[PDB]
Amino acid sequence: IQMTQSPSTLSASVGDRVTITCRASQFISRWLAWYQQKPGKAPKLLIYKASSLESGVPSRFSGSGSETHFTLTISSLQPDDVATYYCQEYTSYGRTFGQGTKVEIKRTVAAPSVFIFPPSDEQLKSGTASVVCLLNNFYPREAKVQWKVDNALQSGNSQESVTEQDSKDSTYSLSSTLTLSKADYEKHKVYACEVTHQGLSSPVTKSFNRGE
Amino acid sequence: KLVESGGGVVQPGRSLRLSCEASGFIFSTYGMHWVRQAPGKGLEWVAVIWFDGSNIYYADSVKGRFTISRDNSKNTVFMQMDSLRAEDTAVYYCHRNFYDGSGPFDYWGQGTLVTVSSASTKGPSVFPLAPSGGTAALGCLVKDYFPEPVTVSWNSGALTSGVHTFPAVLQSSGLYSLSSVVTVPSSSLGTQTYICNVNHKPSNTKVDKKVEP
Repeated sequence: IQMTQSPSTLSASVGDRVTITCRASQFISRWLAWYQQKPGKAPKLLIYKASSLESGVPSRFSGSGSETHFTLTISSLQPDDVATYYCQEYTSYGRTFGQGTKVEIKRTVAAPSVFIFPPSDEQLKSGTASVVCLLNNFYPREAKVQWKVDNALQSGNSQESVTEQDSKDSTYSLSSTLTLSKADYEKHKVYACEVTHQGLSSPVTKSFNRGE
Repeated sequence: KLVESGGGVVQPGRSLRLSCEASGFIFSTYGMHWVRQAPGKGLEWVAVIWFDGSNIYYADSVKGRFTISRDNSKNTVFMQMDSLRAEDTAVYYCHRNFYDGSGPFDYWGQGTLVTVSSASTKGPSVFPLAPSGGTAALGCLVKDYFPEPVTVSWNSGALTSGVHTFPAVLQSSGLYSLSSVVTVPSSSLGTQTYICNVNHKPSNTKVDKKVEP
């Protein structure tokens, strides 16, 4: 038994109508439930018996469908509704789940506020230096960040992690760490991260000098 | 209410047992579902146990390996997983719904994460990020911690406003690492405190840190 869930991912701003389709490989009558799972937290029942609505779940959420085709509808989308939604069938002995659907909000661009952080003296006695560049409260996700060490472009020594979209201002925040040796940190002086984003008209660079 | 327990790290091939304790009354009608979620993937139904007899129904992904039992007076359910693979690394939930008889409400636990690899448990090495005129930012960087999860909430919940804690990145060395940041007033000179509220559950490494320019 297979639950085919479409789409895999959709984006829409606040107040939009969102429909998530769940196609059943077989006849499942109306024994289908809809769950919501926000990042880091356990799932939450939204709908049961295809159309019946849970307790404490708003009337903006609705379910319809019978036989093999099922749909979860969100009439007006709210910023706290960013999560992953899944379908489950309870027709027989076992439970079959759906592929899931990621929801995220569109909003007018917010410029990232960049901050530079030198590696601490405690992390230098270890023998491995780590420099981090932080971009805060921006949209869309896509941002570039180049590391310069003594005015030389770096490559292969960085890794990036983005947060989940904040449930209030609907903005992301990107971290970028640069790792090198204590000798490689002592062998150079000028460390900079140049970031580019759709919000900023010109690439904004923050830098520090080792010793100041 | 459901609470899972018994997580940690296990070696490939070796085994672990998870507990799910329920609260409240217990009817012979009731039962228990086990659902897991791999890191970054969807939900998967593992098995169900029904208290009214011998009926236990497993997923073909785990049939013949995982085994589920219970004791009635303790109101706990167990699932002893054996012959574990890397594919079984997931956060494991126990669950009850009212819409098929398993429980009185649609209950879930918080989930406990099990990880299947030969890597060893290691405590986190946290480091400060000095802010040094415009709203400032400051943070703690946690480095070389295995396995996940880790929790941070600066000042033990006192200063938890506008804080972004990025997901953990798996360095190719095998040790996760991440950091957290709080945007703070521009010139918060001599603020009360900034306590690195970091705790590692797998290794009892509750640690605190100073972030002073």
